[PDB]
Amino acid sequence: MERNKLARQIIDTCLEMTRLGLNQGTAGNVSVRYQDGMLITPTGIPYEKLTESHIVFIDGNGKHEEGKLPSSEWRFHMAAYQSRPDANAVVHNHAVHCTAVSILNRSIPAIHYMIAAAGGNSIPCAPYATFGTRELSEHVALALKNRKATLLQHHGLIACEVNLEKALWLAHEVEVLAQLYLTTLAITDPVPVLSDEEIAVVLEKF
Amino acid sequence: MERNKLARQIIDTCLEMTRLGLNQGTAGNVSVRYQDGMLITPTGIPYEKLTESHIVFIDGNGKHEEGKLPSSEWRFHMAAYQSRPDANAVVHNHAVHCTAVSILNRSIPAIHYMIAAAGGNSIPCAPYATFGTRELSEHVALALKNRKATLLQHHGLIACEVNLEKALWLAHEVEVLAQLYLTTLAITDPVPVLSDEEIAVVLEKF
Amino acid sequence: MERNKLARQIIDTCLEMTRLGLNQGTAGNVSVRYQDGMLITPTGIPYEKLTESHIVFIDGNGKHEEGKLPSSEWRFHMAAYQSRPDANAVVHNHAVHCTAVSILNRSIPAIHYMIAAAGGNSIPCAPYATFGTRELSEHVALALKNRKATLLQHHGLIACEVNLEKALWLAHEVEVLAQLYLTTLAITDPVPVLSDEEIAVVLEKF
Amino acid sequence: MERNKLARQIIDTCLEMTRLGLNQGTAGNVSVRYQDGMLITPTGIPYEKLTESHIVFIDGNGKHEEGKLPSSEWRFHMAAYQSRPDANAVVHNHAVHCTAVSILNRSIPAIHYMIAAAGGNSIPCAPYATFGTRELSEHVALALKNRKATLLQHHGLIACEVNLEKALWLAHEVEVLAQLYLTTLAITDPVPVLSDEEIAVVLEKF
Ligand SMILES: [Zn+2]
Ligand SMILES: [Zn+2]
Ligand SMILES: [Zn+2]
Ligand SMILES: [Zn+2]
Repeated sequence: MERNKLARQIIDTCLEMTRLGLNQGTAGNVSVRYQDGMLITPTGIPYEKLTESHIVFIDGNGKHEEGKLPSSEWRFHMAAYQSRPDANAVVHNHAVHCTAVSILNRSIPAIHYMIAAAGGNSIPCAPYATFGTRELSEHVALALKNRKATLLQHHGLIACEVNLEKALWLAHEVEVLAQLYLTTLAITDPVPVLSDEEIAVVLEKF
Repeated sequence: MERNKLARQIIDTCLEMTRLGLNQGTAGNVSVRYQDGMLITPTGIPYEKLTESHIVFIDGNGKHEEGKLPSSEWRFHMAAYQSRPDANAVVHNHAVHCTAVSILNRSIPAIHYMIAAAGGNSIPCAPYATFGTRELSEHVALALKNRKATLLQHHGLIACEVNLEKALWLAHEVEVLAQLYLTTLAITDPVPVLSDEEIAVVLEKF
Repeated sequence: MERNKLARQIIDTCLEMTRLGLNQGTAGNVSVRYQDGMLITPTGIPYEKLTESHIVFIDGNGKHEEGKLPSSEWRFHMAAYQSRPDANAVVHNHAVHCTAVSILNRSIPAIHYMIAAAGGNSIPCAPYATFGTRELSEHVALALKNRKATLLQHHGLIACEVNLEKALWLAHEVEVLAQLYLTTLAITDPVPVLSDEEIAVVLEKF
Repeated sequence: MERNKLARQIIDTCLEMTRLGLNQGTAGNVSVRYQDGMLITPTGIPYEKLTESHIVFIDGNGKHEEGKLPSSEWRFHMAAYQSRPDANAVVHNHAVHCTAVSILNRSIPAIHYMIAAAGGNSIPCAPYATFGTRELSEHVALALKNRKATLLQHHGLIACEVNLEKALWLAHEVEVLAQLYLTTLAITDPVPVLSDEEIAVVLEKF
C-alpha cells in the first residue's frame, strides 16, 4: 500500500483495459483513492509510455502535484469518490458498445442476470454535459448514488469498486451487457427483460 | 488419467476458452467426469491465477472437498453428467452471440450444416430459472436429453462431450452458429433453413 | 518446389488463416497443385498438431496416399483444379461474414472497387448441395469458371489463385467485402453499387 | 530527422495500423512530408517484408526514385500535402466501419464529442472517382480543406496530421466514430446528434 504499488496497478489496468478492447482511441482514465485525494493517470502520455512517476496525486482540495497534468477528465473521478464513500478505485472509458447505447441515451435494462453486479435492475445513462465541467460532475454524482457503473450520454462509461481489479471487472461486464442489448435491439424492441422480483432474488443471492 | 492431468486440461480449457472470446466477464465454468462425481473449476479465483490445486472434486452425493468452493454453477454440471451418461467433459459460458440468442429466447434452427454436430436440426433454448437452483438443473437435464449443447434463457451456453477437447470445439462451434443467426436475423426473418431431410443426410454422413 | 516446402506453406496458411479469423470452428481446408493431383490438409487433425508429414497427396485419379485421410472436403478442391487450369493453390473456410451472406443465398455485388480482385462485378453464391458429393463439385466448378472466389449456400467460401499467398489474400479480401455488405444491408436494401462501366475501368486498371 | 528514422516510423505505422484492425486486406498506404516531396510505402510488398530501403521518395514534381514503385494510391497523398500545408504525415486505409459508411455515402455527424478531433462537426465523405486518378485527387483536396480526415465513397479513409503518431491516432479515432454510427444507425435514423453550439465549446476547449 505504497504510492508506487498503487501507481503500477493503475498502469497495469490501463494496459489490461486496452488488452480487452475497452480503451480504444486512447481515452480511458484510471484512478484510485489515496490519502485525502487520489492518484490518477496523467493527460497526454499514451498508455505505453507510462511509468509509475507519471501518475499524478490530486489532493482533496482539487490541487494536483507540481509540474504534472492530471487527466482532463479528473473532476468526475473526484465526484465518484465523494458520492460513493465505499468506492476505492475508478475506471472510465469510451468502450464502443457502451457509448453506442449512451448515444441512444437509454439505460440498459435487466436483459441478463449479471446486471445485478452494478447494484440493481439497470445501468443508467446520465445526461450530456461538456467534459471536465462541474455540471458533468453533478450528473455523475447523482447517477452513482445507487449504482456502481453508469453510462454518460454521447460520451462513455464510468465504473467504481473496492479495488481496480473489480472496478475493471465491472467496467468490462457492462461492456458485454451493452453489446448484448444493441445486438438484440436490432432485432426486436423492446428487448425481453427479467422481472424486478427476479432481479431481487439474484441480488439477494449475489 | 491422474487427478492433476485432468485438472491441468480443465485450466488449459479455461485459458483457451478465454483466448477464443468465449469467456468474457470471467464467467465460464469447466468440469470433467471423475470417479463418482467430477472435478470442476472453483468459484472466485480468476482463470489466470488457477493452479491444479484449486480444482475441486465434488462426489456423486453433492459434497465438495474440504475448504474449497466449487463454482456457484456446479449443480447443472452434475445434471448433465446424470442426463447424458456418455458425457465426460462439460463447458459453460456466457459467450456473447449465444446469450443474445438466449435473450430472444429462440432456438437456433438449421441455418448451416454444422448444426448437426450437436446431434440434430437445432440448438434449443431451455427456459429461465435462477442460477444455481434445482429448477435450473431440471431444464438443462431435459434440454440435453437429445442435444449436446443448449442455450439458457437470459444466461448463456452449456456444451457436453466425450472429452474437453471436443466439448470446447462444440461450444465454440455453437458460438459461430449463434453469430450467424443474429447477423442474418437483422436482415430477414425468418432466416432460410435447410430441410429436415437435408439435416438427416448430414447426420448420416457425420 | 519440393514436397515439404509445399506442405509447410499449406500449414503456414492454416495457422495464418486462423490468425486472421478466417478459420473459426477448425473447418478450413487448404491445398496446392502438385504433380498430377494436389497436396491437401488431412481430415481430423486440428491445425496446431499438423506436421509436414500429415499432408496427403491425392493423385489425379482420386486415390489418396496409403494410411492417410484427406479432408472430407477434398472433391471440390479437385473440381477447382480442373475448372481453372491457371489455379495453383486453393483455400476453403467457413469464415463468418461470408457464410452469413451465403445463408441469405445472395451474390455480393460491386459495393467497393476491390470486388474486381476476384475477376468481375460480383462474388457469386453457388447453390446448396451436401458436402463431399459430386453434385457439390458441379456447382463449384461452374461458379469458378469466371471468378476466383465463390460463396457456397449455407456453407462457406472457396478462393483459388496462383499460389497460397494470393489465394489467402483473396479469401480474406472477400471476407471484408462480405462484412461490408451485411453491415450496410442492415441499414438499407438495396446497397448502393458501382456501375458496370466503373468496374470495367478498375479491371482494366488492375 | 534522417531519411531512415522516417522510413522506420512509416513501417512501424503500417505494422501498428494492422495491429489495430485498421489495415485489413493489406491496402493501407502511409506517407510523411520530406524535402520537397514525401516518403511513401511502396506498392506490392506486403507490410511484413518492408525494410527501410523499400520506402520510396517522390519529389514535388511527381517523379519517384529509380527502380521503385510507389503506392498506386500516391497521387492523393500529394494532394493532401498541397491542400494542407500544416499536414506532415498521411495515413490511408480501407478500415471496415469507415468504408461501410463511405458505401452509404454519408458524412458522420456529431454523434460523440470526439468528432471535434478532425476539426469540426463532422467527418465528410468525398464522392467516388477511380483510384489513382487526378479527379480522385481533386475531391480529396477539397475535402481536407477544413477537416483532417475524410471518407472516400465506396473506398475508405484518409487522415492527416503533424506526425504519424497523431495521424494514426485520428485515423483510428474515426474508425471508432464510424462503428458507433453504423451500430446506432441500425436501431434508429436519424441518430441523435450534439448541437453545433455544443461542438463549438468542445472545439474551444480542445
Ligand atoms: Zn471520457
Ligand atoms: Zn452461467
Ligand atoms: Zn466446408
Ligand atoms: Zn485505397
